[PDB]
Amino acid sequence: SHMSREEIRKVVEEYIRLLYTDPDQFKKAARDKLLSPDVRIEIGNYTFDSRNLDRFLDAMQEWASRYDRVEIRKVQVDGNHVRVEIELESNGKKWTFEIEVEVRNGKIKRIRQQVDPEYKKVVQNLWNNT
Repeated sequence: SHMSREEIRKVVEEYIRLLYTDPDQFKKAARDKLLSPDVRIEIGNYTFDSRNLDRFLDAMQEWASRYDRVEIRKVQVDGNHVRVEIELESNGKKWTFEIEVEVRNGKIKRIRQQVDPEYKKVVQNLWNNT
């Protein structure tokens, strides 16, 4: 049973809400409900997995306060392959967080994000420090 665009949007919105309102629940839910034990998160050339998740999810909790507005701009489903684009804004600056996801057993098994050239050092530091 795969999910519709609307069902995916509802899940994404709830996790965003948790990130802002109860970040400790965000982290517990992300690791217990949302992400598969074997999850692989491929951010550019850098792979994050369960070994990284405690510190990776903490980093998301802190990064979230950087933005004034967060909105889902695109959800596209194709069987168990999902694409989500989220727009993040702060004072006229706009970032686009775009991810491709594979779902197994109702959980995320793979996440893939591309990274532009000026963000590689950020991701490398995260990989060496989660």
